[PDB]
Amino acid sequence: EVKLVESGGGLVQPGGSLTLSCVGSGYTFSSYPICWVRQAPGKGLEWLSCIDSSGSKMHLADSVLSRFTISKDNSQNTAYLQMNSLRTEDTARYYCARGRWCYGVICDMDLWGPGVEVVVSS
Amino acid sequence: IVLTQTPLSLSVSPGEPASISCRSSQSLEEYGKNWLSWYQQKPGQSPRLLIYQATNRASWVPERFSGSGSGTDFTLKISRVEAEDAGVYYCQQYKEFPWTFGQGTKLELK
Amino acid sequence: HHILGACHSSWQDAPIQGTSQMGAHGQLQTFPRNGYDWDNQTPLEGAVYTLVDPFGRPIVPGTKNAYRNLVYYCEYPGERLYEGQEVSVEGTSGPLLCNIHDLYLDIRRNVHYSCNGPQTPKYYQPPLALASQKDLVNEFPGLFVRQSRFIAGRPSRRNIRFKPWFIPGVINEISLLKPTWNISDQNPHQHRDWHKFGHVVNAIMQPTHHAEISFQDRDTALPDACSSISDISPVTYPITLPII
Amino acid sequence: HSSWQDAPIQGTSQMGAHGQLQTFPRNGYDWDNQTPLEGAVYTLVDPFGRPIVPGTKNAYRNLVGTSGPLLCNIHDLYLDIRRNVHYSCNGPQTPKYYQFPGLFVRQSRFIAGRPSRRNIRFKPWFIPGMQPTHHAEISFQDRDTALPDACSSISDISPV
Amino acid sequence: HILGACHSSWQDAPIQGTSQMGAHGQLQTFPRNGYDWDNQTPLEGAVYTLVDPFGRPIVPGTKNAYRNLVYYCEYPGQEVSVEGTSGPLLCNIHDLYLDIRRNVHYSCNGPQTPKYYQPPLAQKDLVNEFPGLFVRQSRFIAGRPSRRNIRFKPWFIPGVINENPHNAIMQPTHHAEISFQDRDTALPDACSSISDISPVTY
Repeated sequence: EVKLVESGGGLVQPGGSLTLSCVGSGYTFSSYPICWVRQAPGKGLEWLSCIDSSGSKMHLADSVLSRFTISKDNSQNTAYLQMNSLRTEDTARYYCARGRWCYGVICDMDLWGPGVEVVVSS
Repeated sequence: IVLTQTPLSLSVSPGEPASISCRSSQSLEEYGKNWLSWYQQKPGQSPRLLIYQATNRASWVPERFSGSGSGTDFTLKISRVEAEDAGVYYCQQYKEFPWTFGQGTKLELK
Repeated sequence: HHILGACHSSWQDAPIQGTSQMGAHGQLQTFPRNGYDWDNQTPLEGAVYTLVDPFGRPIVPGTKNAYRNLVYYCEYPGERLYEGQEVSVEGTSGPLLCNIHDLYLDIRRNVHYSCNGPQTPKYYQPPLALASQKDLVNEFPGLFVRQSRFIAGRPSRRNIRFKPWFIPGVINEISLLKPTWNISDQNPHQHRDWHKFGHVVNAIMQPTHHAEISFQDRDTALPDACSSISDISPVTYPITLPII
Repeated sequence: HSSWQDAPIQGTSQMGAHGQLQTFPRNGYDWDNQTPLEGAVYTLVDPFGRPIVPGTKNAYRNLVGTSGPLLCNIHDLYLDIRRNVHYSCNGPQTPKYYQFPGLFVRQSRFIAGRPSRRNIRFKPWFIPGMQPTHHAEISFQDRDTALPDACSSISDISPV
Repeated sequence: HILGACHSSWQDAPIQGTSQMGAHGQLQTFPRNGYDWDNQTPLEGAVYTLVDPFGRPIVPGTKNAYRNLVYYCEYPGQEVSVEGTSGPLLCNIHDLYLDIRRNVHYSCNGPQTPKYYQPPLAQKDLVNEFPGLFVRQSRFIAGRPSRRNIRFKPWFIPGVINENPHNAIMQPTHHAEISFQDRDTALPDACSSISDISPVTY
């Protein structure tokens, strides 16, 4: 069985810094993307924060445009979601999904991992 | 771009087909590249995938699925349901900048 | 002068899912059960299995008399007859644009080569215008396998590659400095290195016709793209190494 | 050099050299302009991919290497770097504007179903004055090496 | 005569916004987000990144992770192309019968091939430095129709080698267009064109 390995979350005071992990298995992670999927509890889904595949384009969403830095490592296949200036809004369960092209459209948001909880309060 | 998913609640008899309309407020282009996606909640687990673009079965689970539609009105069809088809269904597309997402609609078995 | 007769193959059974069966020179070929890789034992999750013919005409599994293994002799088979060499055909392509720098626009054409002779594998070889049987006939496998990697993590991939499926068969009779490891019975490339002076080492390409189109989705959003889709046949190259 | 020629006319069939029916077919019809077709789009193009609008006086005239490093795995019966070599010709045999069909009919088809495709076909309009395949197997999440739901395959300017 | 092993020293991975004076009067550059190749004209999403000639990405700002590859000049020892073939192929034929054909590529792996390590052979005239840091452009154009494009621009910066840049630059192209669902039929909306990592130099 192949499973997403997600941990590193917890209760962090606002304005703090935390680093997460999306770890996969069964594939060479030579040039491969990673991000998360937000879901506020009892609310519709949304997306948070990424850089490009090798790290070129740094584009974010509207409410999170200057608070999130995203890093990975092509060897150990361990992701990192490093946040700064934490606020009340972005407390959500984060899902590490798969996305690709089949000659140019979207064919997957394939399997969503276990989900680590980041519950924050002042 | 905001997606319009309707209706929110679906009463689905077991075996009968179900039709759900996700209509976009903006043009999703033409006969080549009308894009959309459909994801599905299973409560207590991770949400999963059942239909792509309201035409064909997304997962490799059996032939019991269907779909049609194009342009601005998209029809989510299923030929014959199962017990595991309950949850809330998310019509989704990200084919434009900076980001959009849809609402979601619920399936109820009878 | 001698004339060789026609040749053919043995009509055989399509493989059954989960069967591992043995061909010559010790290479085992398996038709895996779902949740396994090439070796059919190491952990994989999401591959289902069904074979494929060379020319896009697939084979229903469990079917008797479904394929003919193609035939090809040694290179320069007349020079191994005593104990018919195909040539390339030049061609021209359609029009195309260019751009020229200097320290301008000009028009040229592309060129590819083709071979269609006796050393090309075919179904029913025509007659061709002493050595033993197994030193002159082959069984190039006429059925390839095609793999699908569905593994969790990030992301799923569309890895289209090919690999043969070798079965022994009965071949119809015909009515009329050098390393020793090259000219031995246990070399599959015997028919390619019987006469080349020097050691032979192989080179393998899988050329991938890939493309990048328009819009994509999240993970790295924007272009989140890595995928590679290759041709329908491994392109194996020989390299002559000096031995002295 | 070649003389100027005006653009063709929709729904018009002519006779050229060697007894062939050169024509510009309509939408919903095949090359013969009698056999029905599904959803084809037909434009006229220069031999190099740039469009020419119809109804144009003197629309067109007629016509009369290495790569970089690539890694390749090595199997012996190791990592190594090799390059790819092509060929080209640019002499008198190469057609040119200045010192053949000077226009080409486009067949921008689409075939639906399971599997689908998309075929761009060239048919040489000729009024006197080996096919490459970026082949495909496209599907959302099925078994990737079985019968798919879609494909996408260019045919190039002219088959070799 | 017999030569020895050849390589060069390491480098620094540049940060975005750096343009160092390269050799022979070319200013290499690495433009920021939403800017053209001379960092003055805005654009929507033509944003640039670095990958290896194998395709391996480089995290920017790292110290001693890439060395520029090295090759030999023309006739310093020359090599002949290597033959090869693919498997059986079948297409249609016209005549005014199915037939099996095979296409033939080539290859070259001589001293002129750029490598990480130089095997010996049997100073500015013989050895050189290939640009081992290439800039990958993921150019996107929106609208009607919609294409994304990739063109490679070099970063020719020199190292140190131990004890006219050289033409028709061809970029071979690949195309693919997806079609889904066929009710509304205003206009087709897609094409593409994707170049190689290296220029096809005639």
